[PDB]
Amino acid sequence: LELPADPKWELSRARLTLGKPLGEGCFGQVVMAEAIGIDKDRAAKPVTVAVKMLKDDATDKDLSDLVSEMEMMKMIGKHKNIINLLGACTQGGPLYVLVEYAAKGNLREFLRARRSGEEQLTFKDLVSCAYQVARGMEYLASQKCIHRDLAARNVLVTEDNVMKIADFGLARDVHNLDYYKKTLPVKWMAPEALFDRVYTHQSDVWSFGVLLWEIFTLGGSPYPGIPVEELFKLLKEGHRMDKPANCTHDLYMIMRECWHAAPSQRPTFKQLVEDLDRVLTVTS
Ligand SMILES: *CCC(=O)N1C[C@@H](n2nc(C#Cc3c(F)cc4c(ncn4C4CC4)c3F)c(C(N)=O)c2NC)C[C@@H]1COC
Repeated sequence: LELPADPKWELSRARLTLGKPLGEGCFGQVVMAEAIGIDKDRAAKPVTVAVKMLKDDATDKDLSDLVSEMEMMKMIGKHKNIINLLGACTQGGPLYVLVEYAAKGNLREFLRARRSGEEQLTFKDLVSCAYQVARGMEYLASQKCIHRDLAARNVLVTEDNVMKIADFGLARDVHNLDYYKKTLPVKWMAPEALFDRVYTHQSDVWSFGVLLWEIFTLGGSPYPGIPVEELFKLLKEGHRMDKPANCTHDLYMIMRECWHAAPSQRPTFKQLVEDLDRVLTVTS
């Protein structure tokens, strides 16, 4: 693979050992791996990382897309609540892009597994998740970045229970079809993004509202049972999801504010961080 080497990011292949594919879906693209020297404090320690790689039969677009996503992560910079770029192997072999490893999977599965048992999460723990996703989104918005698909599936949880937004630098095709027919992204989409293909940081705020509903339903499916045809009618008429059973009134007003039809009437991510911060303080 003929590519330029960015020395400050280049990792030696001797330091990387590839492991098992992560997740059953899209297998082979993302694998678990160990990288020695990633932690500046412990040079000898192998650090578990996630490695994105191309398929054996990949197109030149697939390669350019992966390089562009890596390059956009370099521009955006690092934040605790986003999946960060750790390095890359671009010379003398196949392209490997290293990102932070999230042991506890995506937020939806993390919540569904912790609906019952000892690992069951408290109200404060669920508010902490919302605050961390809002913090990471505030940073991405400040760096001129629009996620376009903010949902629990695209938020990964570390072994230390840190929330990290994933695939933010990823370029997504606006529409698979008017009705995608894959037979779900439309439930998280704002009305302007869904009907007019308009994406702003305020459309991500609508998606954050749907994500907040996921958090307090512990990984619940938004608008359950409602077909896509009926969903378009319901949103145009002003109908919104009901308050999750284990959710406070003040938090449901934050959700209800994210779902204003007028984008500017929704709060900014700076304001959502501030609203979720006050919810964490009041509990004492
Ligand atoms: C196709 C794999 C997939 O959808 N999975 C597997 C599981 N999972 N994926 C991730 C990840 C990641 C990752 C990536 F590989 C590359 C990437 C990311 N941001 C940007 N970059 C591009 C290269 C520059 C990114 F988040 C993880 C992690 N990281 O722990 C896991 N853990 C499990 C689940 C997910 C969904 O499966 C249905």
